[PDB]
Amino acid sequence: MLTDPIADMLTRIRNATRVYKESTDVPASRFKEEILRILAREGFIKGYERVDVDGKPYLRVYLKYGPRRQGPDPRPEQVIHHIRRISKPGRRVYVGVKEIPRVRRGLGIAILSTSKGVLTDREARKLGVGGELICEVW
Amino acid sequence: PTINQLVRKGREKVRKKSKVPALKGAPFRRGVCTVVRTVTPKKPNSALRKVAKVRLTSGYEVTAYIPGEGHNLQEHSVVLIRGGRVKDLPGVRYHIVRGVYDAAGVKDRKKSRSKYGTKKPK
RNA sequence: CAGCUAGUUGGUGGGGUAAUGGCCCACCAAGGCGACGACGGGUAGCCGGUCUGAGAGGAUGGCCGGCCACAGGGGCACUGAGACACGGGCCCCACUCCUACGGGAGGCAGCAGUUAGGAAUCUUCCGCAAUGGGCGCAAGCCUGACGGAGCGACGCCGCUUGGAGGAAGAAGCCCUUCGGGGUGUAAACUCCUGAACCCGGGACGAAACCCCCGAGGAGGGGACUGACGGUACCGGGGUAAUAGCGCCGGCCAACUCCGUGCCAGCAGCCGCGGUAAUACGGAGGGCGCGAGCGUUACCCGGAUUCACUGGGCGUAAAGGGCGUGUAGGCGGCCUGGGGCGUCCCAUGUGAAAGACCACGGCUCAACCGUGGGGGAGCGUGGGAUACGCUCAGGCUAGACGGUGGGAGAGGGUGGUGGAAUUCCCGGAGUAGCGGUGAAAUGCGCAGAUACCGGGAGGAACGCCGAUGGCGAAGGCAGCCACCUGGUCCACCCGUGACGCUGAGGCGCGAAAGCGUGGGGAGCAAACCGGAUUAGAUACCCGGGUAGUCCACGCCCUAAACGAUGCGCGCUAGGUCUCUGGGUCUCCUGGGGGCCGAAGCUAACGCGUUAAGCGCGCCGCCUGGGGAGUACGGCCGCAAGGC
RNA sequence: CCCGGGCCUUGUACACACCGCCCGUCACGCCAUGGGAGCGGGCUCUACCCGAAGUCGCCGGGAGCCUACGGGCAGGCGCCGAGGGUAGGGCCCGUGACUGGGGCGAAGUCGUAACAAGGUAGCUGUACCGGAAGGUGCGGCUGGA
RNA sequence: AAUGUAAAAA
RNA sequence: AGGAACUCUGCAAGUUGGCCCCGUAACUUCGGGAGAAGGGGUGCUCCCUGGGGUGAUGAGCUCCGGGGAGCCGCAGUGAACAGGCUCUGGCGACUGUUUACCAAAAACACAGCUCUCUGCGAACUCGUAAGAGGAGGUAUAGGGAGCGACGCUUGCCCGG
Ligand SMILES: [Mg+2]
Ligand SMILES: [Mg+2]
Ligand SMILES: [Mg+2]
Ligand SMILES: [Mg+2]
Ligand SMILES: [Mg+2]
Ligand SMILES: [Mg+2]
Ligand SMILES: [Mg+2]
Ligand SMILES: [Mg+2]
Ligand SMILES: [Mg+2]
Ligand SMILES: [Mg+2]
Ligand SMILES: [Mg+2]
Ligand SMILES: [Mg+2]
Ligand SMILES: [Mg+2]
Ligand SMILES: [Mg+2]
Ligand SMILES: [Mg+2]
Ligand SMILES: [Mg+2]
Ligand SMILES: [Mg+2]
Ligand SMILES: [Mg+2]
Ligand SMILES: [Mg+2]
Ligand SMILES: [Mg+2]
Ligand SMILES: [Mg+2]
Ligand SMILES: [Mg+2]
Ligand SMILES: [Mg+2]
Ligand SMILES: [Mg+2]
Ligand SMILES: [Mg+2]
Ligand SMILES: [Mg+2]
Ligand SMILES: [Mg+2]
Ligand SMILES: [Mg+2]
Ligand SMILES: [Mg+2]
Ligand SMILES: [Mg+2]
Ligand SMILES: [Mg+2]
Ligand SMILES: [Mg+2]
Ligand SMILES: [Mg+2]
Ligand SMILES: [Mg+2]
Ligand SMILES: [Mg+2]
Ligand SMILES: [Mg+2]
Ligand SMILES: [Mg+2]
Ligand SMILES: [Mg+2]
Ligand SMILES: [Mg+2]
Ligand SMILES: [Mg+2]
Ligand SMILES: [Mg+2]
Ligand SMILES: [Mg+2]
Ligand SMILES: [Mg+2]
Ligand SMILES: [Mg+2]
Ligand SMILES: [Mg+2]
Ligand SMILES: [Mg+2]
Ligand SMILES: [Mg+2]
Ligand SMILES: [Mg+2]
Ligand SMILES: [Mg+2]
Ligand SMILES: [Mg+2]
Ligand SMILES: [Mg+2]
Ligand SMILES: [Mg+2]
Ligand SMILES: [Mg+2]
Ligand SMILES: [Mg+2]
Ligand SMILES: [Mg+2]
Ligand SMILES: [Mg+2]
Ligand SMILES: [Mg+2]
Ligand SMILES: [Mg+2]
Ligand SMILES: [Mg+2]
Ligand SMILES: [Mg+2]
Ligand SMILES: [Mg+2]
Ligand SMILES: [Mg+2]
Ligand SMILES: [Mg+2]
Ligand SMILES: [Mg+2]
Ligand SMILES: [Mg+2]
Ligand SMILES: [Mg+2]
Ligand SMILES: [Mg+2]
Ligand SMILES: [Mg+2]
Ligand SMILES: [Mg+2]
Ligand SMILES: [Mg+2]
Ligand SMILES: [Mg+2]
Ligand SMILES: [Mg+2]
Ligand SMILES: [Mg+2]
Ligand SMILES: [Mg+2]
Ligand SMILES: [Mg+2]
Ligand SMILES: [Mg+2]
Ligand SMILES: [Mg+2]
Ligand SMILES: [Mg+2]
Ligand SMILES: [Mg+2]
Ligand SMILES: [Mg+2]
Ligand SMILES: [Mg+2]
Ligand SMILES: [Mg+2]
Ligand SMILES: [Mg+2]
Ligand SMILES: [Mg+2]
Ligand SMILES: [Mg+2]
Ligand SMILES: [Mg+2]
Ligand SMILES: [Mg+2]
Ligand SMILES: [Mg+2]
Ligand SMILES: [Mg+2]
Ligand SMILES: [Mg+2]
Ligand SMILES: [Mg+2]
Ligand SMILES: [Mg+2]
Ligand SMILES: [Mg+2]
Ligand SMILES: [Mg+2]
Ligand SMILES: [Mg+2]
Ligand SMILES: [Mg+2]
Ligand SMILES: [Mg+2]
Ligand SMILES: [Mg+2]
Ligand SMILES: [Mg+2]
Ligand SMILES: [Mg+2]
Ligand SMILES: [Mg+2]
Ligand SMILES: [Mg+2]
Ligand SMILES: [Mg+2]
Ligand SMILES: [Mg+2]
Ligand SMILES: [Mg+2]
Ligand SMILES: [Mg+2]
Ligand SMILES: [Mg+2]
Ligand SMILES: [Mg+2]
Ligand SMILES: [Mg+2]
Ligand SMILES: [Mg+2]
Ligand SMILES: [Mg+2]
Ligand SMILES: [Mg+2]
Ligand SMILES: [Mg+2]
Ligand SMILES: [Mg+2]
Ligand SMILES: [Mg+2]
Ligand SMILES: [Mg+2]
Ligand SMILES: [Mg+2]
Ligand SMILES: [Mg+2]
Ligand SMILES: [Mg+2]
Ligand SMILES: [Mg+2]
Ligand SMILES: [Mg+2]
Ligand SMILES: [Mg+2]
Ligand SMILES: [Mg+2]
Ligand SMILES: [Mg+2]
Ligand SMILES: [Mg+2]
Ligand SMILES: [Mg+2]
Ligand SMILES: [Mg+2]
Ligand SMILES: [Mg+2]
Ligand SMILES: [Mg+2]
Ligand SMILES: [Mg+2]
Ligand SMILES: [Mg+2]
Ligand SMILES: [Mg+2]
Ligand SMILES: [Mg+2]
Ligand SMILES: [Mg+2]
Ligand SMILES: [Mg+2]
Ligand SMILES: [Mg+2]
Ligand SMILES: [Mg+2]
Ligand SMILES: [Mg+2]
Ligand SMILES: [Mg+2]
Ligand SMILES: [Mg+2]
Ligand SMILES: [Mg+2]
Ligand SMILES: [Mg+2]
Ligand SMILES: [Mg+2]
Ligand SMILES: [Mg+2]
Ligand SMILES: [Mg+2]
Ligand SMILES: [Mg+2]
Ligand SMILES: [Mg+2]
Ligand SMILES: [Mg+2]
Ligand SMILES: [Mg+2]
Ligand SMILES: [Mg+2]
Ligand SMILES: [Mg+2]
Ligand SMILES: [Mg+2]
Ligand SMILES: [Mg+2]
Ligand SMILES: [Mg+2]
Ligand SMILES: [Mg+2]
Ligand SMILES: [Mg+2]
Ligand SMILES: [Mg+2]
Ligand SMILES: [Mg+2]
Ligand SMILES: [Mg+2]
Ligand SMILES: [Mg+2]
Ligand SMILES: [Mg+2]
Ligand SMILES: [Mg+2]
Ligand SMILES: [Mg+2]
Ligand SMILES: [Mg+2]
Ligand SMILES: [Mg+2]
Ligand SMILES: [Mg+2]
Ligand SMILES: [Mg+2]
Ligand SMILES: [Mg+2]
Ligand SMILES: [Mg+2]
Ligand SMILES: [Mg+2]
Ligand SMILES: [Mg+2]
Ligand SMILES: [Mg+2]
Ligand SMILES: [Mg+2]
Ligand SMILES: [Mg+2]
Ligand SMILES: [Mg+2]
Ligand SMILES: [Mg+2]
Ligand SMILES: [Mg+2]
Ligand SMILES: [Mg+2]
Ligand SMILES: [Mg+2]
Ligand SMILES: [Mg+2]
Ligand SMILES: [Mg+2]
Ligand SMILES: [Mg+2]
Ligand SMILES: [Mg+2]
Ligand SMILES: [Mg+2]
Ligand SMILES: [Mg+2]
Ligand SMILES: [Mg+2]
Ligand SMILES: [Mg+2]
Ligand SMILES: [Mg+2]
Ligand SMILES: [Mg+2]
Ligand SMILES: [Mg+2]
Ligand SMILES: [Mg+2]
Ligand SMILES: [Mg+2]
Ligand SMILES: [Mg+2]
Ligand SMILES: [Mg+2]
Ligand SMILES: [Mg+2]
Ligand SMILES: [Mg+2]
Ligand SMILES: [Mg+2]
Ligand SMILES: [Mg+2]
Ligand SMILES: [Mg+2]
Ligand SMILES: [Mg+2]
Ligand SMILES: [Mg+2]
Ligand SMILES: [Mg+2]
Ligand SMILES: [Mg+2]
Ligand SMILES: [Mg+2]
Ligand SMILES: [Mg+2]
Ligand SMILES: [Mg+2]
Ligand SMILES: [Mg+2]
Ligand SMILES: [Mg+2]
Ligand SMILES: [Mg+2]
Ligand SMILES: [Mg+2]
Ligand SMILES: [Mg+2]
Ligand SMILES: [Mg+2]
Ligand SMILES: [Mg+2]
Ligand SMILES: [Mg+2]
Ligand SMILES: [Mg+2]
Ligand SMILES: [Mg+2]
Ligand SMILES: [Mg+2]
Ligand SMILES: [Mg+2]
Ligand SMILES: [Mg+2]
Ligand SMILES: [Mg+2]
Ligand SMILES: [Mg+2]
Ligand SMILES: [Mg+2]
Ligand SMILES: [Mg+2]
Ligand SMILES: [Mg+2]
Ligand SMILES: [Mg+2]
Ligand SMILES: [Mg+2]
Ligand SMILES: [Mg+2]
Ligand SMILES: [Mg+2]
Ligand SMILES: [Mg+2]
Ligand SMILES: [Mg+2]
Ligand SMILES: [Mg+2]
Ligand SMILES: [Mg+2]
Ligand SMILES: [Mg+2]
Ligand SMILES: [Mg+2]
Ligand SMILES: [Mg+2]
Ligand SMILES: [Mg+2]
Ligand SMILES: [Mg+2]
Ligand SMILES: [Mg+2]
Ligand SMILES: [Mg+2]
Ligand SMILES: [Mg+2]
Ligand SMILES: [Mg+2]
Ligand SMILES: [Mg+2]
Ligand SMILES: [Mg+2]
Ligand SMILES: [Mg+2]
Ligand SMILES: [Mg+2]
Ligand SMILES: [Mg+2]
Ligand SMILES: [Mg+2]
Ligand SMILES: [Mg+2]
Ligand SMILES: [Mg+2]
Ligand SMILES: [Mg+2]
Ligand SMILES: [Mg+2]
Ligand SMILES: [Mg+2]
Ligand SMILES: [Mg+2]
Ligand SMILES: [Mg+2]
Ligand SMILES: [Mg+2]
Ligand SMILES: [Mg+2]
Ligand SMILES: [Mg+2]
Ligand SMILES: [Mg+2]
Ligand SMILES: [Mg+2]
Ligand SMILES: [Mg+2]
Ligand SMILES: [Mg+2]
Ligand SMILES: [Mg+2]
Ligand SMILES: [Mg+2]
Ligand SMILES: [Mg+2]
Ligand SMILES: [Mg+2]
Ligand SMILES: [Mg+2]
Ligand SMILES: [Mg+2]
Ligand SMILES: [Mg+2]
Ligand SMILES: [Mg+2]
Ligand SMILES: [Mg+2]
Ligand SMILES: [Mg+2]
Ligand SMILES: [Mg+2]
Ligand SMILES: [Mg+2]
Ligand SMILES: [Mg+2]
Ligand SMILES: [Mg+2]
Ligand SMILES: [Mg+2]
Ligand SMILES: [Mg+2]
Ligand SMILES: [Mg+2]
Ligand SMILES: [Mg+2]
Ligand SMILES: [Mg+2]
Ligand SMILES: [Mg+2]
Ligand SMILES: [Mg+2]
Ligand SMILES: [Mg+2]
Ligand SMILES: [Mg+2]
Ligand SMILES: [Mg+2]
Ligand SMILES: [Mg+2]
Ligand SMILES: [Mg+2]
Ligand SMILES: [Mg+2]
Ligand SMILES: [Mg+2]
Ligand SMILES: [Mg+2]
Ligand SMILES: [Mg+2]
Ligand SMILES: [Mg+2]
Ligand SMILES: [Mg+2]
Ligand SMILES: [Mg+2]
Ligand SMILES: [Mg+2]
Ligand SMILES: [Mg+2]
Ligand SMILES: [Mg+2]
Ligand SMILES: [Mg+2]
């Protein structure tokens, strides 16, 4: 039945990055888009694009990574080190603009839904709106 | 647990409990000596301690330690109770207070007289 | 504490009230409340705030301010704008006092003072001068509200016990390798300064009410009054003028000596003392703080040790024995209306005091004045609509269904087959058999054992058989037929989000055990005998009843174990095996195993059958013992279970 | 095979280390606690009998007083009523001859169940049984080989 | 093929 | 007046007594315990009102009743009939049975448990016998014995 399509997507990306895939797909959905769109615009992913598995709308999400490392375990540093859903289905989180979180002292982002649209933490303050704190990413 | 489980059942409060029924949780309680006696210590030590069973204002009847060397307590000494157990002695949750009522101070103590009710030597 | 309720819930009319109302009454109707915790018990005045805390939180309501409640205990009404009235009234109770016995007086939880209780908590002061209140036209009267002084290191704050010089360093005291080291610039001494004390001056807090002019108003003008107090403060004079407490093993800053000897003692935790203690006690010295320093008590901290922030549950404490499922919780993809949640703006409110900032007042400071800012929260209005919700519309990826197939110790019922054990009948046969570590008990000339034939009966199903299969768990194995549950695969045909989880509930639930009736071969608690041993209520041997088997009913526990709740999505592969589909050394699905990517883990270890990465929902944990005990409640025939 | 020793491996609840550890009964003492003929106390509920003050309703008549006579006050009764009394239940606390087990205690008596095949693998539900640990039966688990 | 108390680790 | 002080003993007697209403403990085999206990009502008059039977649907007659206001006495089931209650032991489960005429009980009996005999021309009983009962029954039946509802249980000894 799949509980939270969002947490899923976020997770799909986390599970994929760790193994360094080039792109994991995800079941398509308008609201899901924005998350990517922003997530990409800020520089967390090379990009995304609609696709189709055996007659099912999905989304390719081309992952970004750091350069190779020297020494034991040439594991390439991540571009997404951290990603986590805040407002869950079993606990909706809502914040006023006068109280929106600063992810990793500004290094990080905090995407969130709002009456004006899905916006970054900063863009939230920009247009001065609060909303459902979706998740943060750094 | 889930959040929902919290929204139901919820978090049980610690609720601690006392170590001294000096009653009214007062700072001290008066009483009369019922019996002045000397008792053997516990598991790892030994040395007959100076103790007395006191009847409380609070209708009780507790055993209490007489600190310091030598004392003057007898089967009718009124005295002040202080509370503080003793690792060495089985069930003894109170100290007597030297230097109040019929309980003298430690004779001739020069160091730390405050804890042994002893006046300042000239 | 799991059910509660007769004015109980509602109505009609009526009383009463400032007024609504079962507030109270007559009749009527049968209703109202409860796991979103009723009813019951225990506790408690509530808030502004105070305390701690990084905060979220926790704890708390002293003094000040706000509201409520009470005035020895209880009931009542009277007067009135208002009371059910602390210093008014009536009655009953208890207590006090007066009495000529008939009767009568009283209520400090107002300010003081007393007493009792207690660890403990103040002067029977002064003043209406200010401020405020009541009456008065006014003068003025009353004002234990209030302004003040008095007592207590109870708290916070300022200050004093002196400042500079002053020996290769007095004496004393402690230590010592007997040279010396320490207290130590410390002292003495020298000069300086001058708390206390003394003399002179001496407030602010106080202008108004009042009276004159102006009208008695606006406006101007005049005068009276200070409890604190001859105090604050200013001026002059002026003496070197209280230091204490805790600690010095580790946490923890501070080390030596004597005494002592599991004694005397210490103790917050760990521990310390049993002749040589930096841990007892004294000394010398040192660390810490200083008009204080310690102790006890309680609150928040540490304690992310109830975890929202911010924890867990394979083995550490913790997954419910297993399923079905009620309530609740949670809910895939597209579009539309509403705008509840949610976000924004505007305004109202959020008293004062307090907290923080700034600046000013008292020599500083505490304390105080003024001004500033924000504040959660709720009320009204306006607006945004992404996520949540909600109505409406569409879809097929979830789930279910059709059709066709498959493996299977899944369940029930009837029947059935062979092997062995045992007993019995028959024969043939004789001197032992059996059993053990060894042996005895035991059986056997009344003919056992060993062998052949015959019969009765009960239980369990060898090989196949497995590292195997099925089931939700418990569990399920000869064969056969019937009745029936689950699951898997192919086709992509139907439904159209119908889903997931699940407190309570209900059903299943090894073995042992219980009831009634049956059955009884083998086995076997208990029970008896043998042997072993110090003993042997045991291990070994001979015997042997319930039970084990069936029906029906009850019990409901477990190492009910993968010691791992279920559902879904995601995250390298290698190999073995069970089952299905496909022209097939291959692939694709469902199951059971091993080794391993990444990753997780305290380690052992786990690893697409996760203990990895995520979300939903339930269950559980919160030091060891006491204890799965006790009390209560429920269930049970009982044992006993929850 | 007895004794001492070396290397590898395995089990452990041992670690001044098997001259280790360790269990239950009994005996002694201390402590808290449950039961127990009962005893005593507090709070509460129900039903009833008595019932002050007082408001409210009726009367105010064979009588009193005021009366502008229409009425009013006193007085009479009634309903409610503090509280008392009676009887019967509920909760909670204290106490009780004796009795159950539990905790603790430098040393006691008995044996040695467990920890190594602990010298019968252990552990477990349950049932019987025995001075005590235990044993045995049925099944179940490896936390055994 | 039973058992060995009770004071030793800067 | 006292209220069991009587006395082996509250023996005898007194108390209580019907009906309606309220109310009612432990324990329990869930039926009980219960009439537990404790209390209230009880007469006559006047008024309004419900249901039933007869009949006709009403009247009369009759049956049961509900409410309001008042009267009298020491007293209203006014006389007669008419439970004293409670707690706690023993025995026996229980209703029953018995010593006609000194014993009604803890004695017998009882449903129920166990042992044992008996295969039918049964065993057993009466009879010398024929015969009869058993039974026109057939082991879930019949005779004998002990124990005696129900619950828990019923150990060891086979020398005589
Ligand atoms: Mg790459
Ligand atoms: Mg950019
Ligand atoms: Mg000792
Ligand atoms: Mg002495
Ligand atoms: Mg003496
Ligand atoms: Mg002296
Ligand atoms: Mg000391
Ligand atoms: Mg009623
Ligand atoms: Mg009305
Ligand atoms: Mg009024
Ligand atoms: Mg009412
Ligand atoms: Mg009304
Ligand atoms: Mg009424
Ligand atoms: Mg309540
Ligand atoms: Mg409070
Ligand atoms: Mg506030
Ligand atoms: Mg608060
Ligand atoms: Mg607050
Ligand atoms: Mg703070
Ligand atoms: Mg707070
Ligand atoms: Mg806290
Ligand atoms: Mg207050
Ligand atoms: Mg207080
Ligand atoms: Mg006060
Ligand atoms: Mg005050
Ligand atoms: Mg006060
Ligand atoms: Mg106040
Ligand atoms: Mg209000
Ligand atoms: Mg009162
Ligand atoms: Mg009063
Ligand atoms: Mg008083
Ligand atoms: Mg009064
Ligand atoms: Mg009042
Ligand atoms: Mg008054
Ligand atoms: Mg009054
Ligand atoms: Mg007064
Ligand atoms: Mg007087
Ligand atoms: Mg007289
Ligand atoms: Mg007086
Ligand atoms: Mg008074
Ligand atoms: Mg008073
Ligand atoms: Mg006073
Ligand atoms: Mg006083
Ligand atoms: Mg006093
Ligand atoms: Mg004062
Ligand atoms: Mg004044
Ligand atoms: Mg005056
Ligand atoms: Mg004052
Ligand atoms: Mg004084
Ligand atoms: Mg002091
Ligand atoms: Mg004081
Ligand atoms: Mg100097
Ligand atoms: Mg020197
Ligand atoms: Mg010297
Ligand atoms: Mg000089
Ligand atoms: Mg001078
Ligand atoms: Mg002076
Ligand atoms: Mg002046
Ligand atoms: Mg002036
Ligand atoms: Mg002045
Ligand atoms: Mg002046
Ligand atoms: Mg004047
Ligand atoms: Mg003029
Ligand atoms: Mg004039
Ligand atoms: Mg003027
Ligand atoms: Mg003027
Ligand atoms: Mg003027
Ligand atoms: Mg003066
Ligand atoms: Mg002066
Ligand atoms: Mg003077
Ligand atoms: Mg003068
Ligand atoms: Mg002067
Ligand atoms: Mg002065
Ligand atoms: Mg001057
Ligand atoms: Mg001066
Ligand atoms: Mg001067
Ligand atoms: Mg001097
Ligand atoms: Mg000097
Ligand atoms: Mg200190
Ligand atoms: Mg410190
Ligand atoms: Mg140090
Ligand atoms: Mg000595
Ligand atoms: Mg000596
Ligand atoms: Mg020494
Ligand atoms: Mg020593
Ligand atoms: Mg110390
Ligand atoms: Mg010392
Ligand atoms: Mg010193
Ligand atoms: Mg100071
Ligand atoms: Mg704390
Ligand atoms: Mg705490
Ligand atoms: Mg906390
Ligand atoms: Mg934890
Ligand atoms: Mg889990
Ligand atoms: Mg625990
Ligand atoms: Mg389950
Ligand atoms: Mg379940
Ligand atoms: Mg379990
Ligand atoms: Mg269960
Ligand atoms: Mg389910
Ligand atoms: Mg549901
Ligand atoms: Mg949704
Ligand atoms: Mg929903
Ligand atoms: Mg929806
Ligand atoms: Mg919508
Ligand atoms: Mg709306
Ligand atoms: Mg706003
Ligand atoms: Mg506020
Ligand atoms: Mg506001
Ligand atoms: Mg404001
Ligand atoms: Mg404020
Ligand atoms: Mg604060
Ligand atoms: Mg300013
Ligand atoms: Mg200043
Ligand atoms: Mg000055
Ligand atoms: Mg201010
Ligand atoms: Mg302000
Ligand atoms: Mg605020
Ligand atoms: Mg605001
Ligand atoms: Mg709101
Ligand atoms: Mg919309
Ligand atoms: Mg529709
Ligand atoms: Mg739809
Ligand atoms: Mg499909
Ligand atoms: Mg089958
Ligand atoms: Mg079968
Ligand atoms: Mg079958
Ligand atoms: Mg059948
Ligand atoms: Mg055969
Ligand atoms: Mg023959
Ligand atoms: Mg033969
Ligand atoms: Mg033959
Ligand atoms: Mg044969
Ligand atoms: Mg033959
Ligand atoms: Mg199979
Ligand atoms: Mg399976
Ligand atoms: Mg067949
Ligand atoms: Mg089938
Ligand atoms: Mg078709
Ligand atoms: Mg369609
Ligand atoms: Mg839906
Ligand atoms: Mg069973
Ligand atoms: Mg069985
Ligand atoms: Mg039995
Ligand atoms: Mg049976
Ligand atoms: Mg029986
Ligand atoms: Mg029977
Ligand atoms: Mg049987
Ligand atoms: Mg047999
Ligand atoms: Mg046998
Ligand atoms: Mg035996
Ligand atoms: Mg034997
Ligand atoms: Mg012998
Ligand atoms: Mg023997
Ligand atoms: Mg045997
Ligand atoms: Mg059978
Ligand atoms: Mg059968
Ligand atoms: Mg049968
Ligand atoms: Mg579950
Ligand atoms: Mg399902
Ligand atoms: Mg195939
Ligand atoms: Mg193909
Ligand atoms: Mg092909
Ligand atoms: Mg195909
Ligand atoms: Mg081929
Ligand atoms: Mg191959
Ligand atoms: Mg392949
Ligand atoms: Mg295959
Ligand atoms: Mg597989
Ligand atoms: Mg496979
Ligand atoms: Mg593996
Ligand atoms: Mg690795
Ligand atoms: Mg998979
Ligand atoms: Mg997968
Ligand atoms: Mg795999
Ligand atoms: Mg999975
Ligand atoms: Mg794990
Ligand atoms: Mg784990
Ligand atoms: Mg605990
Ligand atoms: Mg504890
Ligand atoms: Mg505990
Ligand atoms: Mg436990
Ligand atoms: Mg425990
Ligand atoms: Mg149990
Ligand atoms: Mg129990
Ligand atoms: Mg209880
Ligand atoms: Mg109790
Ligand atoms: Mg119980
Ligand atoms: Mg029962
Ligand atoms: Mg039974
Ligand atoms: Mg259980
Ligand atoms: Mg050797
Ligand atoms: Mg070698
Ligand atoms: Mg070895
Ligand atoms: Mg082992
Ligand atoms: Mg080892
Ligand atoms: Mg150890
Ligand atoms: Mg040993
Ligand atoms: Mg040792
Ligand atoms: Mg004794
Ligand atoms: Mg007791
Ligand atoms: Mg007791
Ligand atoms: Mg009582
Ligand atoms: Mg009456
Ligand atoms: Mg009256
Ligand atoms: Mg009234
Ligand atoms: Mg009249
Ligand atoms: Mg008149
Ligand atoms: Mg006249
Ligand atoms: Mg008249
Ligand atoms: Mg009149
Ligand atoms: Mg009257
Ligand atoms: Mg009355
Ligand atoms: Mg009453
Ligand atoms: Mg009463
Ligand atoms: Mg009374
Ligand atoms: Mg009576
Ligand atoms: Mg009572
Ligand atoms: Mg009692
Ligand atoms: Mg006892
Ligand atoms: Mg026990
Ligand atoms: Mg014991
Ligand atoms: Mg005892
Ligand atoms: Mg024990
Ligand atoms: Mg002992
Ligand atoms: Mg001895
Ligand atoms: Mg012992
Ligand atoms: Mg011993
Ligand atoms: Mg052993
Ligand atoms: Mg042994
Ligand atoms: Mg073992
Ligand atoms: Mg066993
Ligand atoms: Mg014995
Ligand atoms: Mg076994
Ligand atoms: Mg099993
Ligand atoms: Mg094991
Ligand atoms: Mg082996
Ligand atoms: Mg021994
Ligand atoms: Mg010994
Ligand atoms: Mg030992
Ligand atoms: Mg009497
Ligand atoms: Mg006599
Ligand atoms: Mg007598
Ligand atoms: Mg009479
Ligand atoms: Mg009578
Ligand atoms: Mg009679
Ligand atoms: Mg009578
Ligand atoms: Mg009736
Ligand atoms: Mg009773
Ligand atoms: Mg009854
Ligand atoms: Mg009775
Ligand atoms: Mg009875
Ligand atoms: Mg009745
Ligand atoms: Mg009775
Ligand atoms: Mg009664
Ligand atoms: Mg009666
Ligand atoms: Mg009467
Ligand atoms: Mg009458
Ligand atoms: Mg009459
Ligand atoms: Mg009438
Ligand atoms: Mg009629
Ligand atoms: Mg007729
Ligand atoms: Mg007719
Ligand atoms: Mg008709
Ligand atoms: Mg008619
Ligand atoms: Mg008629
Ligand atoms: Mg009467
Ligand atoms: Mg009467
Ligand atoms: Mg009569
Ligand atoms: Mg009567
Ligand atoms: Mg009668
Ligand atoms: Mg009668
Ligand atoms: Mg009676
Ligand atoms: Mg009786
Ligand atoms: Mg009888
Ligand atoms: Mg009997
Ligand atoms: Mg009869
Ligand atoms: Mg007869
Ligand atoms: Mg007779
Ligand atoms: Mg007769
Ligand atoms: Mg005769
Ligand atoms: Mg006769
Ligand atoms: Mg009789
Ligand atoms: Mg008889
Ligand atoms: Mg019979
Ligand atoms: Mg029987
Ligand atoms: Mg026979
Ligand atoms: Mg004869
Ligand atoms: Mg004959
Ligand atoms: Mg015949
Ligand atoms: Mg016949
Ligand atoms: Mg018979
Ligand atoms: Mg038994
Ligand atoms: Mg017998
Ligand atoms: Mg015996
Ligand atoms: Mg015999
Ligand atoms: Mg014989
Ligand atoms: Mg014989």
